[PDB]
Amino acid sequence: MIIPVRCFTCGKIVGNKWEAYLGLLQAEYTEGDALDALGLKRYCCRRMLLAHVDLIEKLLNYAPLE
Amino acid sequence: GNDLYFVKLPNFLSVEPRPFDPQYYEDEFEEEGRTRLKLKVENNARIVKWSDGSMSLHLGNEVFDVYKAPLQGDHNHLFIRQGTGLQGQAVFKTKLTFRPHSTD
Amino acid sequence: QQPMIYICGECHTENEIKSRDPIRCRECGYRIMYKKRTKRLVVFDAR
Amino acid sequence: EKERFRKAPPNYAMKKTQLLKEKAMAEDLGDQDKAKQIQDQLNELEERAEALDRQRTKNISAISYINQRNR
Ligand SMILES: [Zn+2]
Ligand SMILES: [Zn+2]
Repeated sequence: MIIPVRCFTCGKIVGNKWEAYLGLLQAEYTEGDALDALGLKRYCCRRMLLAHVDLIEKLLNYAPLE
Repeated sequence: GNDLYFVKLPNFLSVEPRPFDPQYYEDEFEEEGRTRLKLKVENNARIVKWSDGSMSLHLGNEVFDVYKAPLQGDHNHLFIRQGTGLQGQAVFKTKLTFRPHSTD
Repeated sequence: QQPMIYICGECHTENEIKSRDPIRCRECGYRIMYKKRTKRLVVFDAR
Repeated sequence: EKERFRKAPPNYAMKKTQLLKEKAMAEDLGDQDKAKQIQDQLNELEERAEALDRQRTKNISAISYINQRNR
């Protein structure tokens, strides 16, 4: 549903980097340079933001009220 | 002057073959009736050419994007055959080959 | 003196349903409705 | 009696109201009812679209931008 707080393999906090990653991709960044800028060096941590699919945006379309 | 301006509209966009004149128009037509009055009110035409190359139809506030399909299966020599000479004095203006299909 | 409050569906308005009552929303008409969260102690030893 | 003074479009009855208004316009052979239903449906659709865009104005607009940019 939502970006994991930590990389499964490493333990590095990647929960505060999904929105920043989306912003850097809002810029004309190539998909790898965004990860490089976010300080993600290991490929295990890079896969966290590469492969993540944000479904919580789709689940929030089902408003309980309003 | 002599350029292909052929367009093929569907049944629900049939434009009048003559200019709109108050002496040739009459009120005969009325969700069921909403598509009936649209035949003789919205249907004079200005085919806009855009920069991407495609065209569109402008018959009011709504714009229908059209594609000038160059179909080489009906190479009919379109001509203005009005009855003044011996029999349908066709004027050779342009041969119809490209059919533009408009749609909503 | 608790009337067993429910939450409607399409409405999301708390309704008071006692026994022998038809399950409908107090407004706008709704045959689906859910239950409120418990008041019991919810404690997760996060792990 | 509650629905009398309480507006129909509040709050989750919008889509159901849209379907019901379309059915009411379709079920009537009179042009006046069809035109009134069309105007009401257009107004309701505009209001609902504005409300939905306002709710999605933040955090969902951004990812839609970056998705169109991605493709
Ligand atoms: Zn890692
Ligand atoms: Zn009810």
